[PDB]
Amino acid sequence: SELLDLVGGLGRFQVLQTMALMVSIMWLCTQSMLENFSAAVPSHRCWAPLLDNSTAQASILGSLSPEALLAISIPPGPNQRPHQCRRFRQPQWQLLDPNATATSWSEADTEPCVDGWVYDRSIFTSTIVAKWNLVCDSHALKPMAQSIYLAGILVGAAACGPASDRFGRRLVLTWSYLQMAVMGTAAAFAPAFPVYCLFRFLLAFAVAGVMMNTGTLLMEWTAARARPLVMTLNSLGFSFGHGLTAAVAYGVRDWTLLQLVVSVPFFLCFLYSWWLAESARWLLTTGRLDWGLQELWRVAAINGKGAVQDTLTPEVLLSAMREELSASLGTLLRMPGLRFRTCISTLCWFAFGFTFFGLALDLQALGSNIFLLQMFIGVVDIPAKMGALLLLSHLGRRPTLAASLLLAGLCILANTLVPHEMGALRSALAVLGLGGVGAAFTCITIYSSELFPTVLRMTAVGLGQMAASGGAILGPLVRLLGVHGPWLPLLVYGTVPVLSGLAALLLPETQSLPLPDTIQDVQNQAVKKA
Ligand SMILES: O=c1[nH]c(=O)c2[nH]c(=O)[nH]c2[nH]1
Repeated sequence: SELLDLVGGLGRFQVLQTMALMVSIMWLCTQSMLENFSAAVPSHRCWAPLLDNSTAQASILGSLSPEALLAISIPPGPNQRPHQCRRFRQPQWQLLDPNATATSWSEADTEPCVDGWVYDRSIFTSTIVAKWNLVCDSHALKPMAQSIYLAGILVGAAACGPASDRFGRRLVLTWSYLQMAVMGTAAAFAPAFPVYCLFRFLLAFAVAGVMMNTGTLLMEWTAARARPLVMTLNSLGFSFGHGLTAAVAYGVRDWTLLQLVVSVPFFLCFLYSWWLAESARWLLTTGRLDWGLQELWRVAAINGKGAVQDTLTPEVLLSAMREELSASLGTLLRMPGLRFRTCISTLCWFAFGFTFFGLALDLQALGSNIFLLQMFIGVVDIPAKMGALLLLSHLGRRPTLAASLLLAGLCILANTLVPHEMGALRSALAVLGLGGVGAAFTCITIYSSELFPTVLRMTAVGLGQMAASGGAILGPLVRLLGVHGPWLPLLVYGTVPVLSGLAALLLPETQSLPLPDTIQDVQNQAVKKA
C-alpha cells in the first residue's frame, strides 16, 4: 500500500488504463450481444414450385395476387401467421371459392418442408438461421448453441484462472486478446456449423480470460479510494457495449460483416495492449525483486514521478519486504473461512446469472424493434449503475449487495402477482428489476474481487465465474421445466434472489480493512473479528 502511495494513485496511468479497458469491455459486450443477434428467427415458409419458379407463373393462365398464392400454398399457423414448417404441396384451388370452409383439408395433406425454405430478406439480408437452416428441428439446437457458448465461458474461467495466477495477468490478457481476435474472425468465415461452434467455444475461453484479467489488473493498479469508481466505469462499459452493439447492428445488418467489424478492434486493442503494464503487486508477492523493480521504474517514468525514480533503493525495499516474507482449488476449499467466503460468493454469482436470464423475458412485452430494445436496456442500465456507485461509496458493499438482491427478489414476486393484462406495471417492475440486477453485478464484482487474497484470488474469481455460467446453463432446463405448471418458473425466479440476499447478509464487513495479500494476513482480521 505504501509502494502504491509512492508511485501515486490518481495519475495519468490510471486514467488511460480505465479508458482503454472500458473500451475493450465495450467490445466484449459487442461480442456477447452479437450472439444475442446472430440467429434471430425471421418468419419462414416452405419453398413452393408455383411461387419461386418463373416457369410456374408463366404456366398459369391468368394473374393471382401474391397473398392469394400464399394462402393457396401454405396453411395459416399459430397466431394467424403462415405455418412455419408445413406445406400442402399442391395448390388447393377450391380455397379461392368463397363457398369453402377453412377445414376442407386433412392432416394427410400437410408435409414438412423437405425441399427447404424461402427466407424473408426485408429486415436482415442474411443470418445463420436462414443460411444454415436452423429452423424446425434445429430450433431447439439454437439454445444448444447458446448453451455451448455459456459452457465455454464456464470451462474457460475454470482453466484460465489458475493459468492467470501462474503466468501473470498482462501475459494472459495479451494472449487472450490474440486468441479472441483470431478465433472470432475464423468463426466469421467458418464453413460448417460444428466448426462455428468450436470457434465460439474457443472465443468464450478468451472472453472469460479478458474479463478476469481486466478486473484484476484494475484492482492492483488503482488506489483504494478510486476502485469503486473505476469498476463502475467498467460496468458502464457493459452498458455502452449494449448501446454500441445496437448502433453497429442497426448500421451493419449482415452477420458476417458485423462479426468481422466486431473482431478487428481486438487485434488493434492487442497492438496497443503490448504497451500495458503488468500488476506490480502480483510481481511483488511472488518475489523476483529485479523484475518488480524494473516494472516499478517503468511505471514511475511513465507517470511523471521521476522524483520517486531517484529514491527507492534496493536496500530499503529489501528491508520493507523482510517483514512480508517473514494454488490448488482444494486449498481454497479446505480452510473454512475462505471456503465459506467462496461458497457465499459463488451462490450470489449463480443467483445473479439466473435472475438475469429470467428477468430478461419481460423485456419482450415492451415492443418489437430488437435494436431499440437493446438501446433502451443500455439507457436504463446506466443510472442504476450510477446509483449503485453512490450507495457503494456511502454505505459500503455488504448492505448494498443485500439490498440489491432483496429488491430483485421482491420485484420478481411483484411480477408474479401482477396480472398479464396490466403490461405497463409489468414493464415498470421489469425496468426496476434490470436496474437491480445491474447494481447487483457491480456489487458482486467489487466484493468478489476484494474478498480474496491475490495468490488464490484468480482461482476463486474463476470458480465464481463458473458458478455464474452454471446458473446461466441451468436456466434453459428450468424453462423446459416451465411446461410443468405456470407457477414453477416464477417461484424459482423469486426464491433464488431472496435466498441469495439472506446468504449475502452472512458476510464479514469490509471497506476499512487493508487488502489481504497472503493467507497469513487473513487470520489477523478473523482474530480481530473474534
Ligand atoms: O459476461 C457475461 N457474464 C455472465 O455471467 C453472463 N450471463 C448471461 O446470460 N450473459 C453473460 N455475460
